[PDB]
Parts: sequence; C-alpha cells; structure tokens
Amino acid sequence: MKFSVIVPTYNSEKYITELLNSLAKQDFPKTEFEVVVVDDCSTDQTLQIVEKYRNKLNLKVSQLETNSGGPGKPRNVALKQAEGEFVLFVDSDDYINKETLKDAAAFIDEHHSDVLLIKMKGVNGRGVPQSMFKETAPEVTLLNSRIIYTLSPTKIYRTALLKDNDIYFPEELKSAEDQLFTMKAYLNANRISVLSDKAYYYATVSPEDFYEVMRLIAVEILNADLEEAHKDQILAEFLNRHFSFSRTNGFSLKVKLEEQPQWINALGDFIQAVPERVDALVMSKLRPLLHYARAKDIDNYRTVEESYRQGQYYRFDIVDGKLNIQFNEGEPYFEGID
Ligand SMILES: O=c1ccn([C@@H]2O[C@H](COP(=O)(O)OP(=O)(O)O)[C@@H](O)[C@H]2O)c(=O)[nH]1
Ligand SMILES: [Mn+2]
Repeated sequence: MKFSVIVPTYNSEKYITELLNSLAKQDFPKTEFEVVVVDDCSTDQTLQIVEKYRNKLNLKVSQLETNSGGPGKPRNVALKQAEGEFVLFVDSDDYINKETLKDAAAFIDEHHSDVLLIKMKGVNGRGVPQSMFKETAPEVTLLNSRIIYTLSPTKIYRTALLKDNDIYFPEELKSAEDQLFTMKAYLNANRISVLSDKAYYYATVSPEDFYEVMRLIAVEILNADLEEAHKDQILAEFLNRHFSFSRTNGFSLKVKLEEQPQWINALGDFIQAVPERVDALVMSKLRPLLHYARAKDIDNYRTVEESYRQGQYYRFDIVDGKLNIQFNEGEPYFEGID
C-alpha cells in the first residue's frame, strides 16, 4: 500500500462526508491506500457516517476511550496502525483533490521524497500559506525555500521516516504540537519536495505548553545532523517567523498585565535555549525582544513593543536609514535596527 490517509475526528458528523467523498473519488486504485480514522470519543453520529464508506474504501476505524482534547493522540494512534509506505494527514473538516494520491505517487516514484508538501487552497475565507507553493520543486531545504513557514501536518511523510526516528505528535502539549512534529520530519528528511501543479489540500488557556514546544523545536534544530552555521540560520529563520506571526507578536500589548510575567517566564525559557550568537542572524527589530526575553524582564520587553507601536523611543539616532535605540534609561543601546 502506497498511502495511509490519517483522519482524527471529533463530532464531525455535519461535514465528514465531504472528506469521505473526496477520498472515495480518488483517481487511484483502492488496493493501494487505506483510510485510518481515529475518533476522539465523539458524542454524535460521526462513526456511523464513517461506516457508510467501508465498501468504497479500505477503512480502519478506531475510537479513544475519552476525548483527548486535540488531534495529537488520535493521529498518533492512527500512525501506529498505518501500513502505508507514506502517510497523509487530512483533518475531518477538510478535503482533497481527486488526483492527489495519483499525482503524489507519480512524483514520489520520480523523486523519492521523504517529505512532500502539496499545494493548499483555502475555502470559506480560510487561508493557507502560499509563499512556498509558487513552483513545483523536487528538492528544497530549510534554507533555500519557505517550507519553514508551513508546519501543519497536512503533508505527505514517508512512514518509515517518522517511525524510524520516533517522530510523533506530543500528546501532553496541546498547543502547536504539529510544529514540533513537522520540524522533526524536516530535520531528519533526506529529501523534501514541493508539488504545486494544482490545489491538492482544501482547508476549511495558558502558554506554558506553547513555549515548551518552541523550546523543544530550538533543541531539535541545534541537535540535528546539519552544518553548524546552517543550524544557526535555520533557528534564526524560525525565530523570524515566530516573533512576526505567532501569538508571541505583541503579547505585551494584548495579554492582561497580571498574566504577562507567566508569559515572559515561559518565553524566556524558550529563548534561553537559543544561543546568543544567533541573535545577530535574526531581523534586527527582534534583537531587543530576544534580549529582554532571555533576561525575563517584562517591563523592558513591553516598553520595546510599545515603543515600536507608537514610534516613541527613549533615546535614538539614525545612521544610514537604521536606528540606534536605547529603550529606557540605563539600558543597553541596540544598533542598526530597521
Ligand atoms: O478534541 C478534539 C478536537 C479536534 N479533533 C480533530 O482534530 C482536528 C483539528 O481540526 P479542527 O478542524 O477542529 O481545527 P481548525 O480547523 O480550527 O484548525 C480535526 O480533524 C478534529 O476532528 C480531535 O481529534 N480531538
Ligand atoms: Mn479544520
């Protein structure tokens, strides 16, 4: 079997037939894929709808004893059951192009990808990263492409890549768990490919867990079997994206003041796993934020964010278009900030 399509469900009764129909409609031999549904203890008739398809599909159907609260444990249970040469995770409210498995199979037989990104399309207003799907590419890296900007598991992974390297979703960390999963796949993959010929994938609490995942990602990058300068650059790119687009961006302007110490402490533990030499590699505006996160100093961290957002700085000059900023009295100057 080429493929195991892995589907975590939870009270998906109103929309699961869209996914199930798109899998039944695959222009691909039924003998060469299975559909692995693990249900997160739904209280509706999800399982009964799923059963209607057991003749159109090779279907494995499981259900957890109690709701795990997220797709991590369901997907892990399915991954242990998968016998496909490759796995594809599709969420219960999404669906795929009828030629997805056929095209992916042909691309894999031509290029032997270990991780294969497949172009996504947002429906009903949803987006959907795009900057890495402008072209089809048989081989990309973390440094010459934009793959680090999509870490959802809505991708194709060589089953043996995951299992031989013990790559599973963290079950006890309910936030951003797929970022660690896909980062680990990327870092262990001998070949990462991007297939963009058509739209294939149609897409529809405290921060302790969140920043533990981020810290595990930092440790994972730094420990990979890659050149040292390349690890540092990869970590810098991950930090660029994380501070620009994650919940970290602007948290000191949005989070209740009483809760920001808890944020800065958990963020600080993440950034403290980033060696300081890496700060020189990150976008300059983020350097004061890395500095005050490591020191776990929320007052100065918040002044930086507030200064950026209102254009006021305690002391600054401009040298060839870039600012040298002292954000508060007695604090270090940060130089060359765009
Ligand atoms: O307790 C839960 C809740 C969600 N899900 C599944 O995990 C995936 C999370 O997807 P969802 O579409 O709800 O997230 P979103 O679209 O908001 O990103 C879906 O396949 C759900 O069926 C789950 O397995 N357990
Ligand atoms: Mn969804």
